[PDB]
Amino acid sequence: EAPNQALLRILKETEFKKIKVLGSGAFGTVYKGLWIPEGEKVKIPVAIKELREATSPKANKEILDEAYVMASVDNPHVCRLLGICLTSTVQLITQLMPFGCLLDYVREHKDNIGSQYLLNWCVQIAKGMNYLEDRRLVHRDLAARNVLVKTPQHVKITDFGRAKLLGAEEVPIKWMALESILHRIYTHQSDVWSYGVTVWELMTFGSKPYDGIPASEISSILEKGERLPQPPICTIDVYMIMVKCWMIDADSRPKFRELIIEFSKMARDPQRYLVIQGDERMHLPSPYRALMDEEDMDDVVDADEYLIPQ
Ligand SMILES: CN1CCN(c2ccc(Nc3ncc4nc(Nc5ccccc5)n(C5CCCCC5)c4n3)cc2)CC1
Ligand SMILES: [Cl-]
Repeated sequence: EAPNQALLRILKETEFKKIKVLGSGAFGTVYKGLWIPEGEKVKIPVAIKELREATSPKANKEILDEAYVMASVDNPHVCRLLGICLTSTVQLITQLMPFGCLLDYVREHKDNIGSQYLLNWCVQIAKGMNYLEDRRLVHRDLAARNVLVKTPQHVKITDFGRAKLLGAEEVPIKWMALESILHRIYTHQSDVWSYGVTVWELMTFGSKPYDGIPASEISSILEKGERLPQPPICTIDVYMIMVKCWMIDADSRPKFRELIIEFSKMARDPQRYLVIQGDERMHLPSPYRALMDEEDMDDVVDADEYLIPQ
């Protein structure tokens, strides 16, 4: 196979300061932070994710593996790893996304969320997924929760902890495809099914899937031929696309490139495909933004605009 020549970058702790805790879960906590490269004189807003001071080795293999994947991908619609800090315990530095995860975002802003936005995200997510397919990577955990908003217009995929190379030996039941659920079989197409759910989450503005239903339950339910309900705002076409994602035969499921194309068409005439009350009225925020508490963000540069050789 091809050699991975991605460069892994190591950063001194002195380089960045962690302002706040974005979230804490399990043994891992993520902080909003500012990173300054050594001679660069640029300030970068970053998220630092560190697994616990507890340094259990099993965990470490896990965090490092995720970083390896993140280091290895370049796309507008996929999150990438800025570098790593080895002090005390490994931490991952990646560009901060100000608006947080999409799933939270839909729930919070649902009244103000446009049809055009929903389709665009749908298109954007597909583009990111397609890139991974190009890189032969199976995310193996795509969810609305795992999509981050740089801006309302722009979103990218993340959480590559579960990611594996295709055909490699090497738990979100609801997202998971049936083949994966029954047989622990994962393929991009398995990935595609997950995308369909993600679309469903967005379409319903963050509604839970198979809500009130136990996970053990799900395999049979799927077995029956049951599937998620058409969302109220979903036109028959848009829904129909979703259903294809949930097909028993994976080869039957639509390819990611195909998905990008179909949604893209809809985005031209968003109103036709999604019906929302007051669609015209809604508008959404943009970035200065200075979310971090700094007087001096003259030099702030986004990670997207911050580049290094190779
Ligand atoms: C209503 N609240 C909800 C929480 N909130 C918020 C959360 C995240 C962000 N942005 C942001 N950016 C990059 C991230 N990279 C990882 N995670 C991450 C994963 C792998 C490597 C490095 C970072 N995260 C995690 C995703 C899980 C939840 C905590 C933030 C990230 N989060 C901005 C605001 C403030 C508003
Ligand atoms: Cl689940």
